[PDB]
Amino acid sequence: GLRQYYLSKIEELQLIVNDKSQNLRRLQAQRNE
Amino acid sequence: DDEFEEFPAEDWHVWEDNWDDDNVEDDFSNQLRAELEKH
Amino acid sequence: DSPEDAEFIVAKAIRDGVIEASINHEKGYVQSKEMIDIYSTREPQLAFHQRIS
Amino acid sequence: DLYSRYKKLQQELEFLEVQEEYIKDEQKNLKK
Amino acid sequence: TSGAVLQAATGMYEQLKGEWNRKSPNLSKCGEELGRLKLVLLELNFLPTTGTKLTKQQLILARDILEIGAQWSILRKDIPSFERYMAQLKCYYFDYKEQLPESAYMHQLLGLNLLFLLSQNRVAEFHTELERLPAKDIQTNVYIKHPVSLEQYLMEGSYNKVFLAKGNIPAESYTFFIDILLDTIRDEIAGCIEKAYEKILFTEATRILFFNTPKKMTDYAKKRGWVLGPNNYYSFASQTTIPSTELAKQVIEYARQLEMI
Amino acid sequence: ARVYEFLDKLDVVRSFLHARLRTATLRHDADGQATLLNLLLRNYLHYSLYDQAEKLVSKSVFPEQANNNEWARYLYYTGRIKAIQLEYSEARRTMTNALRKAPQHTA
Amino acid sequence: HGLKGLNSKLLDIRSYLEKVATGKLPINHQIIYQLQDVFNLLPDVSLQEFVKAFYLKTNDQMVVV
Amino acid sequence: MITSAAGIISLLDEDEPQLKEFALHKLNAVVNDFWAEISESVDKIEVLYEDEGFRSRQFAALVASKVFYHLGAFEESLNYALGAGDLFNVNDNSEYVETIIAKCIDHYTKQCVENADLPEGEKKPIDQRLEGIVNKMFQRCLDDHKYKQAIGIALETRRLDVFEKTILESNDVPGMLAYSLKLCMSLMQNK
Repeated sequence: GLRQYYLSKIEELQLIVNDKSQNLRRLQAQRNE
Repeated sequence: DDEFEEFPAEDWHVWEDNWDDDNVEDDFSNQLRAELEKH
Repeated sequence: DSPEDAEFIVAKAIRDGVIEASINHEKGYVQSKEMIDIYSTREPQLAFHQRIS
Repeated sequence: DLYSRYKKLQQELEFLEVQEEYIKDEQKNLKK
Repeated sequence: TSGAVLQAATGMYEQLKGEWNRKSPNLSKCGEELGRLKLVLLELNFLPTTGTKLTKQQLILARDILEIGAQWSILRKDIPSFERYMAQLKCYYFDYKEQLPESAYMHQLLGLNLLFLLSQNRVAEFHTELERLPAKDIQTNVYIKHPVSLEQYLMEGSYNKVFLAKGNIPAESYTFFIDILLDTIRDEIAGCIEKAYEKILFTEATRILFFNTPKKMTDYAKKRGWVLGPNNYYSFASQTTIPSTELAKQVIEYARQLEMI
Repeated sequence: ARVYEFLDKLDVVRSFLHARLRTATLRHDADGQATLLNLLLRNYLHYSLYDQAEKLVSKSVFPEQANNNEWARYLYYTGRIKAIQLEYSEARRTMTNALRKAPQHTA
Repeated sequence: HGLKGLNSKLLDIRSYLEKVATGKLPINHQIIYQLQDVFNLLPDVSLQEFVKAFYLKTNDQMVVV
Repeated sequence: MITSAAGIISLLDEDEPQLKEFALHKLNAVVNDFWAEISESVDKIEVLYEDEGFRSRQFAALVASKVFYHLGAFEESLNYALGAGDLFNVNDNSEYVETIIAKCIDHYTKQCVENADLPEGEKKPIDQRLEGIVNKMFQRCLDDHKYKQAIGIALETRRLDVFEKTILESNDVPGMLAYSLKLCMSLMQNK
């Protein structure tokens, strides 16, 4: 059960980091330009 | 992309598109002729 | 159907705000308002506000 | 390994808080 | 145990069914018998939860007793009890398509439910349930035509035909849910009169409001409040301010949406 | 769901489809959540359970990151529900959006 | 900033009026003349004609916007 | 199949506790598909639960917790899952119970970290049944040899005693101690 708990929150955080990474790459492109 | 097959399909003028030419009515010639005749 | 139904329909429309008129039952007719100039009101502002937004 | 994904939690916080507002104020001052 | 409870429920049913069908002045004896018999019907699986495959006297017992309970709520003028019974009857009628032969009373009782919804003025739920009725049932069956037609007349403002529904009444049981609707419609008509009719008299306002007694007219005028017709005319003719704050808020919104570029 | 549509029995899938929608809502997969909600709404419409679909729409949140076709289907179903529930402005906006988001070469 | 400045000027006048009414300052007739001239100059924005003009020009500007 | 929970919800209020129990059992049966109707009609099952005279408090709490779970609140759902006492099964390995315990341990960890940060006088008196469920799950992790995960939850929750117990009853004390020290140095921020 706790393995599923971890993997669930871990996947949540993977999604968060992924979308935040797209956002940050856009912001970095703007800043670099 | 998707063909939207969920729903069935039924077998099957550059001027301003107005909803006034649609009126069902006899030609103005016929209307005027009737009005004059009953006049 | 019978004119009484048209009476009540027109009165209900005026109540709902579909029409701004007033019914003279004594003579049995309906007299409409003067159609206050809309451009001198806020309606153009609301339409242009939707479009601008 | 899964508490290493907790390391990934703190990594997510690092991306989110540290760098986003960083780029925001960076581009503001770059406009200036 | 199952057979014993089923047989006891069947006996209680047949007893109540005969009592209600034959004897006219059936009263709280029915209420207490219904209480006991619902307690019994807690067994027999009551409403199947699917997968039961009972093919059992559930039909007779539950459907008939819940129907008679709905009519009992009508006769007692008990809105919550009627609502409970009719929710159960909706569940039985609409859920268990096939395995059931349908009840001739179904359309009548559904129309009665539509009348109830109209009386309580829940038009959205009225239309939602009305959509459940099949097309031809909505279009032809009198029991489903009268409720829908009554809503049509109410929306149009055809209060004359709404009142004539009081004489129409395809089933006499519809009177209870129709009287309250007539009173609410009297209020709605009075509101129409308030907004329209720069001036109105009394002798004809009586027919307009569908009243039959000047004492009722005077009582109703005292309700809300009128001028009583000093010249026999109810003269209820009591019919700038730039929204600067709201407009400034809108313009500031324009500026902010332009400047967050 | 299409197979069961042709079977003519969608109430049988109702339970499994709805539970798997619950699973896809707990696990954040927008595509699965959106498609499952669309199929559930289609089933509810087919059986004329507009009130059930009304509660489902009210208490379920569609994923904004769904493809144009799932958006079109969901908007159409929501618009029909609103039209029956007598919310005509919502019906108009959702349905116009559905038409605009539907593919213009087929469907 | 202009609203803030107007508020500051009004607060100064209000404080002076407080002082005069209580008695610290003698009546200054020129100042009172000026004050009542201002208060009379204050316009009315509910005349049913200024409102129509305001709406007409507001729409004439919103069309351009 | 069943097309509406309106009848069962109506049964939920009949003045007969027998009828209420039957309707509530059927609600537990059909919630997985009709949580939206019970979602609309939660208030009556609520008051039914708060009514202590009715002798189905735990089962009513379970049903309401299932409903709130399906809504996604995960706070009232957790509250009523705990209010169910011992009726809810932790070994029935369903998604509902797994997510309920996940939210339970998340709430417990949050409250525990806040409590540890606060002074030593008064915290937010912790729900002993919450502590019991989290300890049950600790025991499950100890039985199924996931000592890494046990230590992770222990550090997350600030359960020093549980962390010590799991490392002591581990099958490799040096390895578990190395793991503990490495992670503690790498991540522990609170002095």
